[PDB]
Amino acid sequence: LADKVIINTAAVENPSLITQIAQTFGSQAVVVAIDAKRVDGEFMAFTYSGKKNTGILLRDWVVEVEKRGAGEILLASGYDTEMIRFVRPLTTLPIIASGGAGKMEHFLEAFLAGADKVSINTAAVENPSLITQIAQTFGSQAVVVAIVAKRVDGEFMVFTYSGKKNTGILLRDWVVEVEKRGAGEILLTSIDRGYDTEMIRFVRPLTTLPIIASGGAGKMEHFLEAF
Repeated sequence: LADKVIINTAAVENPSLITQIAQTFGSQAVVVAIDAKRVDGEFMAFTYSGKKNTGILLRDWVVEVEKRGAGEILLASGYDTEMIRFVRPLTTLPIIASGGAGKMEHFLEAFLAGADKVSINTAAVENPSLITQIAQTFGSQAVVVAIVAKRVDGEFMVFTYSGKKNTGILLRDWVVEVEKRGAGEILLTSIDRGYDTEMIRFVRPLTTLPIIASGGAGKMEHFLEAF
């Protein structure tokens, strides 16, 4: 099923959650998403979609999650290259820079700063060639494509712009498409009411790429339906 899961808030309110997944499915199955923003000169970790200050330094949290056994880090703030440069020597784990960029000149800055992968979505659908550009420039493994899907008229449809726009593109075709383009991994998110396991079971046979399940589970109970 899913090869990896991402987590954020649930990891902050219980760091032992990271250890539990990692001891159960391997460290490589744990992706910790970290939202950060400068507060009083230093980078602080933020939870709940960046609305609540954790009171934890980005420096401390990055180090904490690795010792907890995290596999890689999804970092977010044309890229906050200063923050990426800050995080880079603090950990040896793979760093995925959360996108928003839609040009190669911005992608180059992320990898230059220290990122191992980038995560694209909306930019990928309107410009599928971007995937091939990053994959030929930095390798297939450096390209992570985030897909936000939802049930529409009995078919899984792809949604963009933070899940607000219906692209009219089928999830089946887009998954097949992105791997043709040269994507390395897929980050799957459902806008449908935990874990949409039906969607994951749908996407799974359609690709041999690693699938990263986006959730909101707070317990080991729900994190297992993903795998």
